[PDB]
Amino acid sequence: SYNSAIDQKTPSIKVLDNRKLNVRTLEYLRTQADENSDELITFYEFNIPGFQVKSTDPRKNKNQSGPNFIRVFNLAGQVLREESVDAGRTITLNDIESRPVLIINATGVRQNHRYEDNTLPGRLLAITEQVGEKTTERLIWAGNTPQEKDYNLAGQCVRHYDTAGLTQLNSLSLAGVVLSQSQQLLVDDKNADWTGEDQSLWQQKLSSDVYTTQNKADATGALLTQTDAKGNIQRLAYDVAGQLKGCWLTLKGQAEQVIIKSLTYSAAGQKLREEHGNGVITEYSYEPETQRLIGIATRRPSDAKVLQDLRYQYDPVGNVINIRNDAEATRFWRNQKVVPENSYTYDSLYQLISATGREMANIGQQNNQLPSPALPSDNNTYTNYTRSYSYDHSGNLTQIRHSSPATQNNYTVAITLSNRSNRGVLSTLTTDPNQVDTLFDAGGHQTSLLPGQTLIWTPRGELKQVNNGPGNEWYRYDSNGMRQLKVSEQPTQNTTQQQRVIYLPGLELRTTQSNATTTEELHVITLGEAGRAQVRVLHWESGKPEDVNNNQLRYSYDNLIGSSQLELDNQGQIISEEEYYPFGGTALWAANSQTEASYKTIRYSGKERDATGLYYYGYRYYQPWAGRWLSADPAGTIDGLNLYRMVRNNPVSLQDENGL
Amino acid sequence: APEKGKYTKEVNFFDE
Repeated sequence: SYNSAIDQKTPSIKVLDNRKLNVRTLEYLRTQADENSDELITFYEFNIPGFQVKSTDPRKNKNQSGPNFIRVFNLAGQVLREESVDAGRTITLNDIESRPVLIINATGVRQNHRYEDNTLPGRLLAITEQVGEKTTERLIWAGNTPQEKDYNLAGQCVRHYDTAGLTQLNSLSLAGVVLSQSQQLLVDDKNADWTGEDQSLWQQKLSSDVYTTQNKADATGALLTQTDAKGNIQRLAYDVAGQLKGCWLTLKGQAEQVIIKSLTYSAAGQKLREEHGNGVITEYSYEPETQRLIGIATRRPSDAKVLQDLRYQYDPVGNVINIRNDAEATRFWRNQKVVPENSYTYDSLYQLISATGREMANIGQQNNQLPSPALPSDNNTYTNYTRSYSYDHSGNLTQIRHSSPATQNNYTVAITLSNRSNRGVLSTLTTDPNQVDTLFDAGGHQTSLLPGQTLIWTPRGELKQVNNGPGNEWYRYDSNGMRQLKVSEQPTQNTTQQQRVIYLPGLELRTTQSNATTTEELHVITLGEAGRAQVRVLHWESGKPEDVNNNQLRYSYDNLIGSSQLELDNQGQIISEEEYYPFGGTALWAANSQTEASYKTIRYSGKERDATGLYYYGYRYYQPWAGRWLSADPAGTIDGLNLYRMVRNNPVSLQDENGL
Repeated sequence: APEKGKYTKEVNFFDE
């Protein structure tokens, strides 16, 4: 059911100058089959030494506004100034050895990097983020003492003080795999300011809890087993091809159970058949010719029940155009047992123009919140919807026209963009195209999420706080920019109501506390990669609910891009079921209990959905009601000049690893 | 960066 009249006589032309530099790229856009294709010309200007000085997307060339980027290079070809129209201006200075010395980002924050002196090998020592002067990072290197060589610590960064605390490294294997590390966190009333020489006045800024984790690895450096920070041990086994074939978990004080008892693979190393300690068998089918995933068949071999069977169809180029489920509808939807077919169509640039699927009945309009679960008692159904998307010539999603018949909830939602930038907010915030760039930082990070919500950002462009009305939610990040803390402070009932999550290797320490006491303490043991059928274990140390049982195993079952759609217990019964709108909004949401729905945190593309609605994708935050990122691309023009675009506006076939 | 479905990559249980 693919129509090739969309793609006739629409090639991609890269026009060259007399130096064979790509000075124009040419695209032809046909949205529907009968009409003519539209030539889009992206312009790249080069100076006389041959570096790309300015680049211009085809929408701002029609506006007669300036270029997207204005770069200034040195004589070697490295960028000294980059005046991006979405990410602001970046002034970068490197030394002789091409190490960064001075970085000024668009918010005016000067970053320093001081190194070792000329008698030492010149490794990194400290980083200073001057705004008024903070030594925000501090690296402690090791020597070649025979105590250091016993643990292979020679020439490593043993203590690494960063924006979230301390990351101490204890032992290395003979390959170079870290076998033991520990980490403390900065306290809530303190920021990273690691000034001075003595480290005894840096431990009074850190927490008392030192979270150490341990590993064991084979001679090939693959991780065999891993002890968490509490003592829960995961243990993996490998087959003769070096792939992974098994998994065992032993909680602290308990025996060793089985999480994955078999995992076979195809010839190309893709997953082929996997049986869990649940007992449920999933089986992946592939194309012979192209080795594309054409089937995910989740079968429970105790009732001969197929829980889901997703058969994918594709374009010739590899765009998902048809997903049908040959399973029956679950126990949450009474009186119906046929799952509708999801059909997708695309433009000539392979961006999603239309999408059908199923959604709940009492969902209403899509927003930042997720709807209430469909319990097995309230006998509710699902209905059919179809969404149609519209784009401008910069690739920004400008309009989602959700038209759902048989319920009369037909709504459109517009994204109001700038004329000079790709910065565009929802139409609830501003209807004027000229007051959109007042809602962003100078670096292009959005500063207001909703009409009553404001966002605060770090000096290095990371989300520091989502201010709601009465209750904020703030985060902390390490030197790589990965989130190590999430503290949700609800307003005053008689005191603050604080929920704290600590992100550790293979462990989430979700805890809830009032004024003086902890009212809930939850240790989520994770097994595997999120989006790769992850298994979670919810262990309650304090404040367990009445109806749930302790050490509850939640086996996640994922679709093509990793959206967690089915959760099963250790016996194989369904805990919670979810479907998604194509750009990530929760369309269908059924659960066994309301309190068993509160602990599903990883939802779409294997990414954790916060209480603010934003998905945390690594280096950036994503907002699914708009299909935009919350900030500009931190890496730059990796994927085109649109720094705010989603996955080439192709969110069914593609998915973004880690945001950047 | 926008990559394809998760099935293409090798398994990874522990990294940074």
